[PDB]
Amino acid sequence: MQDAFTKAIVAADLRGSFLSEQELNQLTNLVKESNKRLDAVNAITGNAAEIISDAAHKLFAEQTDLIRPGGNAYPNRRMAACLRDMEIILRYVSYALLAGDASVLEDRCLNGLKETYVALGTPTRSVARAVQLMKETAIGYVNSPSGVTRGDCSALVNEAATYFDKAAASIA
Amino acid sequence: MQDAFTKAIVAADLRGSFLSEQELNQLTNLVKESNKRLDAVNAITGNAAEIISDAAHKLFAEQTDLIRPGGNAYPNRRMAACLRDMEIILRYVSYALLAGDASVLEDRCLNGLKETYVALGTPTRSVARAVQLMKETAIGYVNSPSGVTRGDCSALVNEAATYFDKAAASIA
Amino acid sequence: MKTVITEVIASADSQGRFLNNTELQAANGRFQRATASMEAARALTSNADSLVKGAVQEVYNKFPYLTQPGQMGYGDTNQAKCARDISHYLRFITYSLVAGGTGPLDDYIVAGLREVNRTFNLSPSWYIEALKHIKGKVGSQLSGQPLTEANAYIDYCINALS
Amino acid sequence: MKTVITEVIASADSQGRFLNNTELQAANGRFQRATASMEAARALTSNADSLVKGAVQEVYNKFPYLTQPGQMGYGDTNQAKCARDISHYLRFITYSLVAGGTGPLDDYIVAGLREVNRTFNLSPSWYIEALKHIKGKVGSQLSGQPLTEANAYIDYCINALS
Amino acid sequence: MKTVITEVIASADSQGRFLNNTELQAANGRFQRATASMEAARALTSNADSLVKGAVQEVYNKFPYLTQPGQMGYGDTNQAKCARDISHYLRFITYSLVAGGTGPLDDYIVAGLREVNRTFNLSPSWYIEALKHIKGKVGSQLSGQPLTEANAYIDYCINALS
Amino acid sequence: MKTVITEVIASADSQGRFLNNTELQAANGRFQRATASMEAARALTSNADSLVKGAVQEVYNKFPYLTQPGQMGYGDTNQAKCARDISHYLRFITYSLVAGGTGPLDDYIVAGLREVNRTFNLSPSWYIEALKHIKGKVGSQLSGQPLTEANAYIDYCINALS
Amino acid sequence: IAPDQGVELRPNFTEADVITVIRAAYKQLFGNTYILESERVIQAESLLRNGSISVREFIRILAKSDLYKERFFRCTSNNRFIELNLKHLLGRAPYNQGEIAEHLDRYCQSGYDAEIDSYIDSDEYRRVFGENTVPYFRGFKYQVGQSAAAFERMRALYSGDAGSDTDRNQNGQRTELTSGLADPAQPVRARTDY
Amino acid sequence: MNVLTTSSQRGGKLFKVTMTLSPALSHHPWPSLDTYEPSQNSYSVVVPLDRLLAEMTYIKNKGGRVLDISPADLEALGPPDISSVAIPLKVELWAKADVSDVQAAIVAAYKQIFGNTYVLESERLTSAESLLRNGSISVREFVRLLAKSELYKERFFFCTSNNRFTELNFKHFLGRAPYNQSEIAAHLDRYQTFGYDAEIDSYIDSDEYIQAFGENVVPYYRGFKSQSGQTVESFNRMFKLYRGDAGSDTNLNLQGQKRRVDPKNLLRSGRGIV
Ligand SMILES: CCC1=C(C)/C(=C/C2=NC(=C\c3[nH]c(/C=C4\NC(=O)[C@H](C)[C@H]4CC)c(C)c3CCC(=O)O)/C(CCC(=O)O)=C2C)NC1=O
Ligand SMILES: CCC1=C(C)/C(=C/C2=NC(=C\c3[nH]c(/C=C4\NC(=O)[C@H](C)[C@H]4CC)c(C)c3CCC(=O)O)/C(CCC(=O)O)=C2C)NC1=O
Ligand SMILES: CCC1=C(C)/C(=C/C2=NC(=C\c3[nH]c(/C=C4\NC(=O)[C@H](C)[C@H]4CC)c(C)c3CCC(=O)O)/C(CCC(=O)O)=C2C)NC1=O
Ligand SMILES: CCC1=C(C)/C(=C/C2=NC(=C\c3[nH]c(/C=C4\NC(=O)[C@H](C)[C@H]4CC)c(C)c3CCC(=O)O)/C(CCC(=O)O)=C2C)NC1=O
Ligand SMILES: CCC1=C(C)/C(=C/C2=NC(=C\c3[nH]c(/C=C4\NC(=O)[C@H](C)[C@H]4CC)c(C)c3CCC(=O)O)/C(CCC(=O)O)=C2C)NC1=O
Ligand SMILES: CCC1=C(C)/C(=C/C2=NC(=C\c3[nH]c(/C=C4\NC(=O)[C@H](C)[C@H]4CC)c(C)c3CCC(=O)O)/C(CCC(=O)O)=C2C)NC1=O
Ligand SMILES: CCC1=C(C)/C(=C/C2=NC(=C\c3[nH]c(/C=C4\NC(=O)[C@H](C)[C@H]4CC)c(C)c3CCC(=O)O)/C(CCC(=O)O)=C2C)NC1=O
Ligand SMILES: CCC1=C(C)/C(=C/C2=NC(=C\c3[nH]c(/C=C4\NC(=O)[C@H](C)[C@H]4CC)c(C)c3CCC(=O)O)/C(CCC(=O)O)=C2C)NC1=O
Ligand SMILES: CCC1=C(C)/C(=C/C2=NC(=C\c3[nH]c(/C=C4\NC(=O)[C@H](C)[C@H]4CC)c(C)c3CCC(=O)O)/C(CCC(=O)O)=C2C)NC1=O
Ligand SMILES: CCC1=C(C)/C(=C/C2=NC(=C\c3[nH]c(/C=C4\NC(=O)[C@H](C)[C@H]4CC)c(C)c3CCC(=O)O)/C(CCC(=O)O)=C2C)NC1=O
Ligand SMILES: CCC1=C(C)/C(=C/C2=NC(=C\c3[nH]c(/C=C4\NC(=O)[C@H](C)[C@H]4CC)c(C)c3CCC(=O)O)/C(CCC(=O)O)=C2C)NC1=O
Ligand SMILES: CCC1=C(C)/C(=C/C2=NC(=C\c3[nH]c(/C=C4\NC(=O)[C@H](C)[C@H]4CC)c(C)c3CCC(=O)O)/C(CCC(=O)O)=C2C)NC1=O
Ligand SMILES: CCC1=C(C)/C(=C/C2=NC(=C\c3[nH]c(/C=C4\NC(=O)[C@H](C)[C@H]4CC)c(C)c3CCC(=O)O)/C(CCC(=O)O)=C2C)NC1=O
Repeated sequence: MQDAFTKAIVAADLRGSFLSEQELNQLTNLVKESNKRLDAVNAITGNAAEIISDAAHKLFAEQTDLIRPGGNAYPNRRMAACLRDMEIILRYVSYALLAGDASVLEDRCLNGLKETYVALGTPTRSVARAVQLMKETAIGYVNSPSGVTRGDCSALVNEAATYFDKAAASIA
Repeated sequence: MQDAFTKAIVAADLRGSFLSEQELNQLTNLVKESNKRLDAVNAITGNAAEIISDAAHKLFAEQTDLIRPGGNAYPNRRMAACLRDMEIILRYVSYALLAGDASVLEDRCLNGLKETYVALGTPTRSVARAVQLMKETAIGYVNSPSGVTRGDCSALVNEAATYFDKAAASIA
Repeated sequence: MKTVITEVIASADSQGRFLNNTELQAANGRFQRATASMEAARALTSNADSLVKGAVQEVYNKFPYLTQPGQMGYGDTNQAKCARDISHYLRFITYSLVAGGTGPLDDYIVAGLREVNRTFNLSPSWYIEALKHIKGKVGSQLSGQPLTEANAYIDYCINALS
Repeated sequence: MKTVITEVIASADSQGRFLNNTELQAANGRFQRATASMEAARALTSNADSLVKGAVQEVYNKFPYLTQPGQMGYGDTNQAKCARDISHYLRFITYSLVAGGTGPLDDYIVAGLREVNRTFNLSPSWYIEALKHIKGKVGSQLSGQPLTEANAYIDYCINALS
Repeated sequence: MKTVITEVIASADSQGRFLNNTELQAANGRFQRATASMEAARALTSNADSLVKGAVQEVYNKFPYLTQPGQMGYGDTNQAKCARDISHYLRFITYSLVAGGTGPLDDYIVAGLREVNRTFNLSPSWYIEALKHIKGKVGSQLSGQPLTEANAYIDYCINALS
Repeated sequence: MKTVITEVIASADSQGRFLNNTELQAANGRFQRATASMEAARALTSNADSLVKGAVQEVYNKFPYLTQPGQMGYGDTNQAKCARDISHYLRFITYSLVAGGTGPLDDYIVAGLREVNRTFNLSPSWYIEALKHIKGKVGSQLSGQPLTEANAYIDYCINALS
Repeated sequence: IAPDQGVELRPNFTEADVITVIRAAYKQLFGNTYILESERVIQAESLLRNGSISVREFIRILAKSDLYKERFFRCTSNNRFIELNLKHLLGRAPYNQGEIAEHLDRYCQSGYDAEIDSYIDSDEYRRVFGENTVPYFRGFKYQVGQSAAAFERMRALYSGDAGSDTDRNQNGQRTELTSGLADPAQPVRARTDY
Repeated sequence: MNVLTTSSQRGGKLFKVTMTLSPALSHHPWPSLDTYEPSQNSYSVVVPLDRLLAEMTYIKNKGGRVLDISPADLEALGPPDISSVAIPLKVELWAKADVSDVQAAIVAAYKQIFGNTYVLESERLTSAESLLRNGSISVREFVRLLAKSELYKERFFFCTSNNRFTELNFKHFLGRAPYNQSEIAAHLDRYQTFGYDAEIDSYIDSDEYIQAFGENVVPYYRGFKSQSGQTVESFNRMFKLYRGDAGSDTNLNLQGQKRRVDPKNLLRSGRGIV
C-alpha cells in the first residue's frame, strides 16, 4: 500500500536517487496541512452513517425503479448489499484521504468492481450516482463541522472529491 | 490486552465509577515520563541481537553442560530453539515496557511456560539464568545510550527489571 | 482493549517482531494527545450529574409520549434505568478519552448492543438523542482539541447506534 | 510499504472499519515526528558522498586483508560495488526517515538479504562495520530527536544483519 | 428457496445419495399439508386490500404521534410506502403458505431486514403491531389447519422482527 | 531420522499401506550400499584425530588473520571449540555413512545452522574450508564407492553452508 | 459428529445454500461463540454470494480477519493458537510435537498471514475439502497414516458442540495438547465425565 | 477469482490469470478419484505483481496451462462504448456530386473498409479514386476495388488464418458479425477452390449486402441492431469484433492478427454438416 510519502520514495528509487529538494518540500507541505487532513478524515468518520443514509434516501428518491420488484435494490437482501457497498466505498475514500494517495482505493476497492457489477446485473450508472451523492454530503461535512478552527480546506475538499470522482468514473 | 491506562479503567469500572482524581494523576505522570519510556523501549529494540547474543555467550560460559551432548542446548537445532526463546522473552518484556503493564508478558509468554519446559526436559533454572543475564545487559543499554538527554531513568529501569524478574520467577 | 499502545503491540507480536520506529512514532501520538483527551475527561467527569439529567429529560421532551402511563419512560424504575444507561455511556466516553482509543466503548457498550436493545425493546433513537444533547452542551464546557476529542467519542457512539 | 499511515489503515481495513480516534491519534504521532525525521534526512542526504567513502574505507581498515589481491576488497569493481551498496543503505535510511517507518528498508533491503549475501559470499560483518562507522560520524551532524531518528534506522539495519 | 422439497433434496445431494424413504415420507407431509396452506393463501389473497388498510391504520392508532407533522407517518409518501410494506409482508406470507416453507420470507424479507430498517429509521415495533393486527382479523377468515398455517407464518415474521 | 528405510516406511504409512515391491527394492539399495559406506566410515573414524587437526590448521592458514590477538582463532578456547566443531561434522558424516542417509546431518547440524552461526559470529567460509581440506586428504585414504560416499556427505555439508 | 456431514456448496445455488454454507463456515472457524451482526465480514459474504471466490478463499479471508486475530491469536499462547488452527482449518489435532514446531518456526520467520496460508495451501486441505467444501471435524476417524493418539487429542480439543474455544476460565487458554506431546506420558482431559 | 474489482492493496499491479487445471490444484474432498469442478475448467485469478511469478510457476508444475495474463486495470474498464456506432451516419454518393461530396465518400470508405487502420498517403489508391470521381464506377466498386488491392490483401489476409480473414470480411464488408459455423466453413471452401478473388466477390454480390447498402452507400455498421436471420448470439460477437472507436483492425499487434471470436463460441449457434 502507498501513501503520499511512499509514492515519492518509489519514484525517487526508480531514479536511483535520494529524494529531490523538490519532492522534500512537497512532503513538508503535506505535514504542514496534516491537522486539517485529520479533521477532514474525522468529518467523514463522524458522520459515516448519515452520509450513507442521506445518499441512499436521495438515490431512491430519484430512481424509484430500484425499489420496485425487478429492481436491483429489492428485496431486503439486495438493499442491504447496496447499503453495504455504499459503506465500503465511503470507507476506502476516507482511507485514501488519510493517506494522501488513491492507491488503497484503486487496488482494494475500485478500478475493477465494474466487471463484478456487470455480472451482477447491478446498474453501474445508479451506483455511480450513489457515489456522487455521498461526495456532496461528505464534503458538506468536511466544510461545516463542530468547533474546528476557521481556515481554508478547499485543497483537501478537492482532493477528497477526486477520490469520489475516481470511484464514480471507475464504476459507471 | 492491558496497558497501564486500561488497567486503571478496569478497576474503576469494577467500582461503577469515573476514574478517581487519585488514578487520573498517576496516569498524568505516566504521560509525563513517556519520552523517557520511548527511549527505554528503543534502547532494547536497538540492541536486541547483542542483548541475546551477550546473554548467550555468558550462559554457556557458565553452564558448559548445555553444549555437551546430553545437554539441552545441543545440537544446532536445540541451540537455535534456545536462542529463539531468549528473543521471544526479550520481545514480550519490551512490549510490557511500552505498555506500562506486565499483562501481555504474563498472558502471551509466561502462562504455561514452566510446564512446557518441564515436559520438554528443558532445565528451567538455566532458562531463568539466561533471563537474568538479558536483564543485566538490557538495563545496561537503557542506562547508557546514544546522545539521549541526560536525566534519571531509575524508575523505568526498576520497572523493566520487574518484568525480567517476573519472567525469571515464573520459569525457574 | 483497543488503545494506540495495544494496537501497535498487537501488530508487532503478530509478526514476531520487536517494536520499531513506526510503532514508537504511533505511541508518541497517543502520549502527545493525552493532555487534550484528559481535559475533556475531567470536564465530562465533574459535569456528569447534570449532563445525565439533561440528556434523560431531552429523551422525554423529544419523545413526549414516553412519559405517559403504559409506556417505557413512566414510573421510577424506567426513568431510573435510563439515567443509569446514559451515565454508563458518559462513563465509557471518559474511559475512552483517558485510554487513548475506543476500546472501552467497543468492549463494554458496542459489543452486543443491538441484540440487547432488540430483546428489551429499547430504541436507539432515544440514545442518539441523549447523545446529540450531550454533544450540544459539551460545546461550552470545552473548546479546541479537548472538544474535538469529546466529539470524536460522542459521534462514535451515535454511529454505533445507527 | 510500512508507515504509521499504512499500518493504521491496514488495521482498519482488516476489521472492515472506518478510521477512529485510536487510528487518527497514531497518525498525529507520525506527522508530529516528521520535522526531526526530515532534518535527519536532509543531513544524511547532503553528506551522503562522504558518509559512503568514510564507511567504505572503514570496512578495509577493520578488515585489512580484504584489500590484498585474490580478495573481495580488491580491484575497481569490488570497491565500486561496495560504495554502491553502502549508498543503497544510506538511501533507504533517508527513505525510511522521510516515510515514517521501516517499510523502505523492509521491502528493498531486509526482504531477501541473507539469501543474497550467502550466495555472493558477502559477510554481514562488513556491512555492520560500515554502519557502525556511519553511526559514529552522524553523532556530530545531528543532535536531539533528529539524531535519535537517524540512530533508530541505522541500528535497525545492524539488527537485520545480526 | 427453503421448502420441504428443496430441504430433503439438499440433504440427499450433500451426501451424494438418492432420495430414500425418509426423504419421500417428508415430501408427503408437504403435499398432505397443501390443502390447508392453500386455503389460508386464498383467504389472505382476496382480503389483502383490507388486511393491509386495517394494519396500516393500526400502526397509527397504536403510535398516534406518527401521524403528526415532522414524523414518519405523515404525508402521502410515508403512508403510501407503509401500506406497500405491509403488503409486501402479506404477499410473502401467502408465498410461504403456497411454497411449503419459510423460504420466500427468509430470502426476500428476513435476509437483510435489520440493516435496512436501521439505516432508514424504521422501528420493528410498527411492523410487529401491523402483524399482530393482521393476526387478530385472520381469526375469523379461517379456522382449523388453515388458521394454524396463517398463524405459523405471521408469528414467524414477528419473531424475525424481535 | 532420514534413512532409506525410514523414508520408504514413512511413505507407506502415510498412504495406509503395507510395504510393497517398490519399497523393498529401495531398501535393497541401502543394504547393498552398506559395504562401501561402512568402509568410508571406518577410515574416517580412525583418521579422525588427524583429519580434525589438519582441517583446523587449514582454517588458520587460509584465514591467517584469525590467529592474531582480538580475533576468533586466538587463545586456547576458540581453537579448542574449533577442533570440537569440525570433529562434530566428521562425526555426523560417519553417522550419515553408517545410517544410509543424511538424517544425522539434517537433524543435528543442518537444522538451525545459520541461526546459530549468525548469533555467534561464525563464518561458514571457515567450515567450508575445513571440509574442502578434509575432502582433499580423504582422496588417498579411500577410493571407488567408499570415496564417492565420503564425498557425497562432505559435499552435502558444504552445500548446507552455502 | 460421528462422521459430521461436511457441507459442499455447488454452482447456480440460489441463496439458501449460500446462507447455510456461511453459517457452517462461521460455526467451524469460531466454534459456538456468538458473533455480532456488526462483527460479520459482509464484504467476504458478498463475494461468496456473487460466486467470485471459492469456499476455500472465503475461509482464508475469515481466518486473516482482525476478529479471528483478536479472539484466537492475541488472547492465546502460540502453541494453543497452532492447536486451534489445526482444529478450525484442518478439522484435526496435531500428530507430533515436531508439527507444532514447524508451524511455530514458520510463524516466527514469515509472520501470521503466511502461517494461515500454509494450512490452506497444504496438499492435505486440497485432498480432503477441495475448493467447495466447508472444513469439518475429521479426527474421530482413523485415516491411512494417522497416529492413534490423534483421536484422543481431537477429543481433548473438541469439548462437544457446547464447547467455547475462547473460554477464559482456568483451562481454555492453556495448551490442552502441548503438555502431553513432548513425550511418552499421556491422553487428553475429557473434562472427564466420559 | 472471476470478474474483479480494484487493482492493488499495498500497491500492485494486479494481473488476472487464466488457466486450465488438473485435479492437483482444486479437487473435491470426496471418496474417489480427484476431480475439479466441471465449470472451473478454465479458471481465473487475480494476483498482485509479486506473488505473480510464484503463482505461474506453481500452476505450470502441478499440471495447468496458462491461457492468459492481462493486467487487471485494462480489464476493469468494461466493454466498448457503442453510441457512435449503434446507429451510424450513412454516407452515400449522388449522381452528379459537388466534388467534395466525393471527398466525403473516400475518407469514409477508407475508414470503414480498412477497419480504422491508418492508410498513409503513399498508400492510397489514387487511380481508383479517379474513377469514382468521374462516375465511371459507383460506390460499390471502390468497396470492391479496395478489397482486392494489395494493401487489403497484405494487412488482412496474408498474415492471418482464413478463419480470421473471413471474420474480418464480415465486419468490413457487411458490418455484422459472422452468424454460424457454417458461414465460416462455406467460405473457406470457396477460397480453396476458386481463389481469393472469387471469394471476395461473394460478400459484395450477396443479397444481404445488396439490400442494405444498395449501390451508392458506403458499408456501415449494422450489427449492434437486430437484423434478419441472425442468431441471437451474434450480437455479443459484435462486441468481440469491434473494440471501440479508437480500436482498429491492426496487423501490427505484438501477437499478430488473431481471431477475436472463439471457435467454441461459434458452435453454440448451431452445428450441422457441410
Ligand atoms: C485526533 C486526531 C487529530 C485531529 C482531528 C487534530 C485536529 C487539529 N486541527 C487543527 C487546526 C485546524 N483544522 C482546521 C480545519 C478546518 N477549518 C475549516 O474552516 C474547515 C471547516 C476545516 C477543514 C477540514 C483549520 C482551518 C485549522 C487551523 C489551521 C491549522 O492548524 O492548520 C489543529 C491545530 C490546533 C488548532 O488550531 O486547533 C489540530 C491539533 N489533531 C489531531 O491530533
Ligand atoms: C509464546 C512465546 C513462546 C515461548 C516462550 C515458547 C517456548 C518453547 N520453547 C520450546 C523449545 C525449546 N526451548 C529451548 C530453550 C533452551 N534450552 C536450553 O538449554 C536453555 C536453558 C534454553 C535457552 C535459554 C530448547 C533447547 C528447546 C527445544 C527442546 C527440544 O525439542 O528438545 C518449545 C517447543 C516448540 C519448539 O521447539 O519450537 C516452545 C513452545 N514457544 C512460544 O511460542
Ligand atoms: C520515536 C519515538 C520517540 C522517542 C524515543 C522520543 C524520545 C525523547 N526523549 C526525550 C527526553 C529524555 N529522554 C531521557 C532518557 C534518558 N536519560 C538518561 O539519562 C538515560 C540514559 C535515558 C533513560 C531512558 C531523558 C532524561 C530526557 C529528558 C527529560 C524528559 O523529557 O523527560 C524527548 C524530549 C526532547 C528532549 O529533551 O530531547 C523526546 C522527544 N520521542 C519520541 O517520539
Ligand atoms: C455497561 C453498558 C451497559 C448498557 C448501555 C446497558 C443497557 C441496558 N438497559 C437495560 C434496560 C432498560 N433501559 C431502559 C432505558 C430507558 N428508559 C427510559 O425511560 C428511557 C426511554 C431510556 C433511557 C434513554 C429501560 C426503561 C430499561 C428497562 C427495560 C426492561 O427491563 O423492561 C438493560 C437490561 C438489564 C436491566 O434491566 O438493567 C441493559 C443491559 N447495560 C449495560 O450493562
Ligand atoms: C536495493 C538494495 C540492494 C543491496 C543492499 C544489494 C547488494 C548486492 N551486492 C552485490 C554484490 C557485491 N557486493 C560487494 C560488497 C563489497 N565489496 C567490497 O569491497 C566490500 C567488502 C563490500 C562493501 C562493504 C561485492 C564485492 C560484490 C560483487 C560480488 C560478486 O558478484 O562477486 C549484489 C549482486 C549483484 C551485483 O553483482 O551487483 C547485490 C544484490 N543489491 C541491492 O539491490
Ligand atoms: C421485498 C420486501 C421489502 C420490504 C419489507 C421493504 C421495506 C422498505 N421500506 C422502506 C422505506 C419506508 N418504510 C416506511 C414505513 C412506514 N411508514 C409509515 O407511515 C409507517 C410508520 C410504516 C409502515 C408500518 C417509510 C415511511 C419509508 C420511507 C423511508 C425513507 O426513505 O425515509 C425501504 C427503503 C426504500 C424505499 O424508500 O422504498 C425498504 C427497502 N423493502 C422491500 O423490498
Ligand atoms: C552438534 C553439532 C554442533 C555444531 C556444529 C555446533 C557449533 C557451535 N559452535 C559454537 C561456538 C564456537 N565455534 C567456534 C569456531 C571456530 N573458532 C576458531 O578458532 C575457528 C575459526 C572455528 C572452527 C573452524 C568458536 C571460536 C566458538 C566460540 C564462540 C563464542 O562463544 O564466542 C557454539 C556455541 C556454544 C558454544 O560456545 O559451544 C555452537 C552451538 N554446536 C553443535 O552442537
Ligand atoms: C472490496 C470491497 C468490496 C466491494 C465494493 C464489493 C462489491 C460487491 N457488491 C456485491 C453485490 C451487490 N451490490 C449491490 C449494490 C447496489 N444495488 C443497487 O441497485 C445500487 C445501484 C447499488 C447500491 C448503491 C446489490 C444490490 C448487490 C447484490 C446483487 C445480487 O445478489 O443480486 C457483491 C457480490 C457479493 C455479495 O453480494 O456480497 C460484491 C463483491 N465487495 C467487496 O468486497
Ligand atoms: C494409529 C493406528 C490406529 C489404531 C490402532 C486405531 C484404533 C482405533 N480403533 C477404534 C475403534 C474400534 N476398534 C474395534 C476393534 C475391535 N473390536 C473388537 O471387539 C475386537 C476385540 C477388536 C478387533 C480385533 C471396534 C469394534 C471399534 C469401534 C468401537 C465403536 O465405535 O463402538 C478407534 C476409534 C475411531 C474409529 O472407530 O475409527 C481407533 C482410533 N486407530 C488408529 O488410527
Ligand atoms: C451447545 C450450545 C451452547 C451453550 C449452551 C453454550 C454456552 C456458553 N456460554 C458462554 C458464555 C456466557 N454465558 C453467559 C450466560 C449468563 N450470564 C448470566 O449472568 C446469566 C446467569 C446467564 C444467562 C441466563 C454469559 C454472561 C457468558 C459470557 C461470560 C464471559 O465471557 O465473561 C460460552 C463461552 C463462549 C461465548 O461466550 O460465546 C459458552 C460455550 N455455548 C454453546 O455452544
Ligand atoms: C456435479 C456432478 C458431477 C459430474 C456429472 C461430474 C463429471 C466428471 N466426470 C469426470 C471424469 C470422467 N467421466 C468419465 C465418463 C465416461 N467415460 C466414457 O467413456 C463414457 C462415455 C462416460 C460414462 C458414461 C470418465 C472415463 C472420466 C475420467 C476421465 C479421465 O480421467 O481420463 C470428472 C473429472 C474428475 C474425476 O475424474 O473425478 C468430472 C468433474 N463431476 C461431478 O462432480
Ligand atoms: C511445481 C514446482 C513448482 C515451480 C517450478 C514453482 C514456480 C513458482 N515460482 C514462483 C515465484 C518466483 N520465482 C522466482 C524466480 C526467479 N526470479 C528471478 O529473477 C530468476 C530469473 C528466477 C530464479 C532463477 C521469483 C523471484 C518469484 C517471486 C515473484 C514475486 O512474488 O514477485 C511462484 C509463485 C508462488 C511463490 O512465490 O511461492 C511459483 C508457483 N512453483 C512450484 O510449485
Ligand atoms: C437470435 C435472435 C436475436 C436476438 C434476441 C438478438 C439480440 C441483440 N440485441 C442487440 C442489441 C440491442 N438490443 C437493444 C434492446 C433494448 N434496449 C433497451 O433499452 C430495452 C431494455 C431493450 C428493448 C426492449 C438495444 C438498445 C440494442 C443496441 C445496443 C447498442 O448497440 O448500444 C444485439 C447486437 C447486434 C445489433 O445491435 O443488431 C443482438 C445480437 N439478436 C438476435 O439475432
